[PDB]
Formats: sequence, structure tokens, C-alpha cells
Amino acid sequence: AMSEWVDVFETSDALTVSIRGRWMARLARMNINPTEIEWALTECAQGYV
Amino acid sequence: LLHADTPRLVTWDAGLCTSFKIVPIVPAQVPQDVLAYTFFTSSYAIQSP
Amino acid sequence: LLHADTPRLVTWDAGLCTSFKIVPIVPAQVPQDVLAYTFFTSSYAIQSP
Repeated sequence: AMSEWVDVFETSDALTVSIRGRWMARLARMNINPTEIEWALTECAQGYV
Repeated sequence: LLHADTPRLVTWDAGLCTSFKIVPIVPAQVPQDVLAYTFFTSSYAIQSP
Repeated sequence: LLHADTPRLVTWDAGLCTSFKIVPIVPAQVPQDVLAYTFFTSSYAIQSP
């Protein structure tokens, strides 16, 4: 019954928020999904496994 | 084991996203017309931001 | 004395007039966005039917 994310009003400072905003992005761009891992590890193996 | 000197990218903060705090330099106490909020027999105090 | 084997006709029930009750067969606990109701400094818990 809990949401995966939420937006809320509350004391805070635009600067700090804005920073963590970019930090977020940067990480998110580095995302991979297991399926990709499958291809990677498999290809590295030169086809023995 | 995972020996690599790996950096900690993912970290969390459950607190407030602010980096500035408001502080009192010279205290003071003044008389007020209203002293608290009352509900039936209960009474809650006034907390300022 | 009143010897007669007299039946008890008049009887009272101050409880609930139901004969079926809902029971839990397999428990469970899930995360929720809202945890309780709050009033000033007081806070009441959520009780489901």
C-alpha cells in the first residue's frame, strides 16, 4: 500500500534540492537491466558457457 | 571477496533536504494574548516555525 | 415459594446482534503510505473493521 515515489512540500532549500536533483539524474543515466548483463557475461565467455 | 576499492554511490537521507538553519542570536520572551489551543478538556501548546 | 418449573422467557443481550464473525486464515503485513491520524500533538492509530 506504499507508493514507489512521492512529491511533497516541506522545509528545504532550493540549492541542496537542486543538487541532489542532478546527482539523481547522473546515476539514473548509468542504469542497466539484467538482460543486458546476460548478453555481456555470455559474450565475454567466448561461447563456452 | 570483492577487493576492488569501490565508491559508495547510492546513499539515502530520510531527514530534511536543507542546508541552512535559522538560529536565535538574542533571545526574548514577550507577553501574549493567546497561550494555547484548547479542545474540550485537552490543551495543546503553540509551536512556532 | 414458587415451585413451578417455570421457563425463562425474558432475557437480554447488550452485545452485538450477529452470529457470524470474520476471521483471518492467513495473516499478512504490508507497508503503507499512511501510518496514523494526527491532531496537534496527539496521534491516533488506524483501526480497520
